[PDB]
Amino acid sequence: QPEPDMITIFIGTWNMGNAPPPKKITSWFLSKGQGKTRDDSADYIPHDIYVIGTQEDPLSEKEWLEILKHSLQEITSVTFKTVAIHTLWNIRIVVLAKPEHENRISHICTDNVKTGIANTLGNKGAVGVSFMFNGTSLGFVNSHLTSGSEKKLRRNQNYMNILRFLALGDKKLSPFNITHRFTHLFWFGDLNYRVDLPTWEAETIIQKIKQQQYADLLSHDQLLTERREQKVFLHFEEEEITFAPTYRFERLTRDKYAYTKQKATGMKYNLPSWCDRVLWKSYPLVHVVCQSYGSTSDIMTSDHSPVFATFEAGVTSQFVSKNGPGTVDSQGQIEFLRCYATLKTKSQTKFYLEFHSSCLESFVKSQEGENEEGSEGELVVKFGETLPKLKPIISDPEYLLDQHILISIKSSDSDESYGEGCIALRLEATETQLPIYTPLTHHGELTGHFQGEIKLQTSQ
Ligand SMILES: CN(C)C(=O)OCCn1ccnc1
Repeated sequence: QPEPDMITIFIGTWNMGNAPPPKKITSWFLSKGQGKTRDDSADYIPHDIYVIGTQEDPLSEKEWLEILKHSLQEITSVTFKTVAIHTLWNIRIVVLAKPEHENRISHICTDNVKTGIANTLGNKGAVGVSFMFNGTSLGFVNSHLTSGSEKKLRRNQNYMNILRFLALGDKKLSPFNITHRFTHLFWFGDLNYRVDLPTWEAETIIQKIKQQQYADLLSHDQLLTERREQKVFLHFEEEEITFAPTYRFERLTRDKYAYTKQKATGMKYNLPSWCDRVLWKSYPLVHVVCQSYGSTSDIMTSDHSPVFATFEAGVTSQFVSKNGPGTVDSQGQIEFLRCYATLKTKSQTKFYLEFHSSCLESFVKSQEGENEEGSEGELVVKFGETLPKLKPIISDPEYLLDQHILISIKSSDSDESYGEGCIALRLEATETQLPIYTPLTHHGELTGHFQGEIKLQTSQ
C-alpha cells in the first residue's frame, strides 16, 4: 500500500443561526450549488479529510457527529473516523478522515481563543485543530469574528488575537505562531466582513445579486479591501468568489435577503455580504490547488448559507534512512551566503537568528549579525558568510528538497522574536548558490525581510 503524495481536503463553514439543520445536507459535502462547484463525476469519490466549522451551532457534539457521519456514509458508503472535535460556546470544529488514514494521522491538537474583554468577551472567538498527516503538518481554524458593518477593525483585532494565542502544532516551534507552524493552514468561519456600500443601496445590491453581477459588490467587500491594504490575513490566499452573498437570508427560502434594521439586529442593517469564507496559507512551493469554492442553494434553516471549499494538498511520507532519524547524515548540508535581515524596528539591540526545521535534530542559533543603517532609514542586520552550516538528519534529495527552514530573528537583549519567516528547500539546483527570500512577520504583521543565498548539498 503506497503512501500518498496528494490528498483532497474538504473545508465547510456554516453559521447555523441557532437552528437544527434540515434532514439532508449532502449538497454541502458534494460542493453543489453556486460558485466553483465539483464535477458530478466525482460525487462518489470521498475526500481524504473533511473539516466542518460551524457557528451558532445549537447541537450537542454527539448530535452533530451523528448527522455528519451518516451524511458522508450516504454519499460515499465509507464510515469516516473522528480525528477531533472541539467546541467553544456555539463555535465548533469537526475533523473526519477515511479509515485508511487512521495510522497516518498523529499529534492531534485542539485549542480555542475567546476574543474581546468584558462586554465583548462571551460569544466570539475561534476553535482549531492540528495534526501530522505522515510527514505533513496540517492546521485548521474555525473563527466567528465580531459582527456589524462598522466593526471591520474589531474583526482585524480578533484575527490577530486568534493567531497569537491559538496553541496548535509543535510547541518546540516557540518563536512561531500558527501562521508558520503548518505545511498547510486553512482558516475559515463566519469572518463577518461586509459589503461596505450605503444602506440606501440595499435594493440595488439585491438587483446586482439577482443578475449574478458580483464585481461592483466584491470591490467593496471589507475582507478583500482590508487584505489589499495589508490590515488582515497577510500572506493568506482566497479563491475568487463566484457565488451570491451567503448572508443575510430569510429562513426557509433563498429567494429573499433580510437586510432591514430590526430590534433583533440591534437596529443594524445587514446588507447582503460574504460573511462566510475559506482562506489558506501553505509553505512556499508546496502543491495546494482550490478545486471548489461555493455555497449551497438547498439548505435554508439558517439566515446563512453553508460554504464549501475543496483542495488538492501535497503531502510527504514519514522518511526513514540508515542514518536519520536518530543521527545526522554527513552527505547533507545547508549553507547560507551573503544573508541579511532588513527590519522595520526603530530599536538598537543586537540580533541573532534561529533556524527551526523537522530536517534538523534541533533548532540552531546563529552568532549575532552586524547592524548597519539602510539608505531609507531601515535597520539592516548583516550575517555575511557567518551563518552556521545546518546538518540535516537525512541527505536523500527526495526528502530534503521537500523540507522548509523557519527563521526567527531575535533580540540578544530580550530573546524576543522581531520577525518570523520560511524558506523552501525546493531549489532549482543543488551544490549551487541560489537566491532565497522570505518576508518577516511578528503577530502576523510585516516587520522586515530576510534575503541572501543558499547552497544545498544532498546525497545526489
Ligand atoms: C486579492 N487581494 C485582496 C489582493 O490583495 O491580491 C493581491 C495580492 N495577492 C496576490 C496573490 N495573492 C495575494
